[PDB]
Amino acid sequence: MQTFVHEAGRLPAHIAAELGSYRYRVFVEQLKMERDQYDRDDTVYVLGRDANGEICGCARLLPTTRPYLLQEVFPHLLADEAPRSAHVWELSRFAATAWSVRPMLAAAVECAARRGARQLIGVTFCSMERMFRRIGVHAHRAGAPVSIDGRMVVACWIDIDAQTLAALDLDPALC
Repeated sequence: MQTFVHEAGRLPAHIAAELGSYRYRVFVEQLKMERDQYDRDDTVYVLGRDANGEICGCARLLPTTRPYLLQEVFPHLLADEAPRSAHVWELSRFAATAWSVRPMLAAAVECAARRGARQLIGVTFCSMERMFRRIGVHAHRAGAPVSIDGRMVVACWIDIDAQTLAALDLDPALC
């Protein structure tokens, strides 16, 4: 696939409708507009597109110094208080329709790192956690796993270090 990172403020109308539909099909039907209070003008998105230009992946990045999903919707998933630092960004609404997750995560990590992030945190499906592990990034738990309405998830961290950057074929200079 090919990745596209959007971070110029409010999404163009045609992009929002497209992402909204994809997110509806993935998060609603599989697991048309799916959006919550964390979809704002400052929100950063990364979309994956196939050879036909159609969205086949998505991700949402948010600075932890601003309101985020883990912090106010799932605070009980954390062993400790929710992070609030320029060094930590939240990864949410992450999906790919493993060799497909890799590109999406790479674009996600590079963008966050270019923004000062040294770590990523977010509620993660344990099935996705395993794929993160298989890919080789330095992922580790921020809390104990739990099954929410049947789906086992866990607050997960991803360190943006040498290991992670290497596994995603990113510039080692990003730290």
